[PDB]
Amino acid sequence: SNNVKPQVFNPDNVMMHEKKDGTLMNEFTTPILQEVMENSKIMQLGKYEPMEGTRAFKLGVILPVTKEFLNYTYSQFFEEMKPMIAEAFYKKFDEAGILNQGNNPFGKSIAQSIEKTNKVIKGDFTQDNIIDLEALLEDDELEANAFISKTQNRSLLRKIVDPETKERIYDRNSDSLDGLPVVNLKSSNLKRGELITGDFDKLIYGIPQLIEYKIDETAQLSTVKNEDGTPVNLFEQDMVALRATMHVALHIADDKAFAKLVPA
Amino acid sequence: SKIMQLGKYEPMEGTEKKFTFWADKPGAYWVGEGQKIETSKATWVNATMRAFKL
Amino acid sequence: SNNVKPQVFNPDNVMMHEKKDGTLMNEFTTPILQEVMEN
Amino acid sequence: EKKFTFWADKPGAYWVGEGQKIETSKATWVNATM
Amino acid sequence: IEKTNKVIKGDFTQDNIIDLEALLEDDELEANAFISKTQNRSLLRKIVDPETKE
Amino acid sequence: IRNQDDETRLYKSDAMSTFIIYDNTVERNSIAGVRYLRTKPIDKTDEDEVF
Amino acid sequence: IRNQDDETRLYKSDAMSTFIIYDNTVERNSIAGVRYLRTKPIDKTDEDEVF
Repeated sequence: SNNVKPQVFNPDNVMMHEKKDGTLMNEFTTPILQEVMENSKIMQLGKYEPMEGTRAFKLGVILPVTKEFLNYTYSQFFEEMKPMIAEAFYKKFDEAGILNQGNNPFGKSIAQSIEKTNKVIKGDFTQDNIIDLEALLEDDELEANAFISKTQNRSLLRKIVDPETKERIYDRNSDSLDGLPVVNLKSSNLKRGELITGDFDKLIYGIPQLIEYKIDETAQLSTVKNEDGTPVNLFEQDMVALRATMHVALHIADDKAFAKLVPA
Repeated sequence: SKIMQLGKYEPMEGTEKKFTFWADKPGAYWVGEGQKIETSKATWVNATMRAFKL
Repeated sequence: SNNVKPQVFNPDNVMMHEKKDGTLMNEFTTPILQEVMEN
Repeated sequence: EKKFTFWADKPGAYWVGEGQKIETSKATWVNATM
Repeated sequence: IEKTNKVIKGDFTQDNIIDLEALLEDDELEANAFISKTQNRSLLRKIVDPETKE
Repeated sequence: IRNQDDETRLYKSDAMSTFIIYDNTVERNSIAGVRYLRTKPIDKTDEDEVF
Repeated sequence: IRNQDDETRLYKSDAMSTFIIYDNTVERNSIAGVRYLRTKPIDKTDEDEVF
């Protein structure tokens, strides 16, 4: 079209070489990873289940890119974005399984398991509350395997010392509490004063399909409207899109194997 | 120099330097079998520094 | 949306793995052709 | 017990003029048991 | 520091020094070093943990 | 490589998939070599990048 | 250099990283030689220009 201001999309998700103010990202230096790439916690803690076919649910996403952006601004974009997508899927699956957030379709979660069994400790972080949290599992013959925590509370864990042995119960170098490994959740939903633990071998997951990536230059993106409301046509609006999809499955073998500590 | 002791060096040829960093990472959607896969978006941000003469 | 149940199509021509009642078509016994294809 | 699946519909076919839209069709199968 | 108001008020104590370091992880950052005036190691030299007594 | 049939065999390795990591000293002894290969089937443009 | 395995070895030294300092007399005996190299990571652009 003859609009000289760049194409306004709705939603504004398309990557563009020209900013809304007309600035052009020529000679653009490639970004650098200011943060380390995050990894799936339930795939880390839980037990993998060999699974053929399918419960399971499809994750997926599509990233549209303007062809000019792909040519002048950042040629290797799609090759350097794939880890960033896989990170997003891991965060979605963790947030569903652990926290019951993000519209988890499974009807299962650690948060629901704990809310069902009422295996919750009200209190501040103390050696006695850590021991009670662990004893809530050992009551049912299950022994804690790991802890899930908001990294922002290491300031609280460093304040706890065994008054018998008179030493720190929390090894800040190993990042292990009472000898058990603590995994950190970067998600915003797990509050500062909340800590979770369980025998994660009772948490089972499966992956009927590892991430497919298909790049395409010809489909229609019915979900992205031009300014005038017509669907974006990739071949015709000189554009490219990357599709990522994955199937994941979750089962909680014994919902009493999980307990939660929360501020009073 | 305590700044040269504690801080990070950066090779700088000109009197000015540009930095660019990732800021936003794409979302992800549960989609029903045969449902439309919603799009998502990446984002970056820029910063810069300049030199002075003693 | 985050909508997690199978798309209904019209006409019903699309083949699908998930029946909309939540039955899921694993283990499927491949149909055998009884007739012979006509010239 | 024994179980069988048979084809029950042949997919149709259409006379399409040049540059006309090709219509779709579906097959189906039927279950039997003994 | 002035724009963030990321300042703790009080005496050199294990309490305040722990709080000072925690003020960084409140933003998911970890402290890496301290800058001090040599005149004050006198004060740092006379603070001890009453529990572990280290 | 010493083959399964117990014979010393010599095979060329493609340059696009092989490289060597050398000792940092001036002698540059070879520390380790790596070969990385894309498995792919033919029917599908098999979308995942397993090596 | 006399190698660790007790053998006399000869290696070419890179011209962009070697030089020699000579005696100032007309005889120009070589007083001392220097070699300097840029150790680096590869995972990033160099952090501190360390030699």
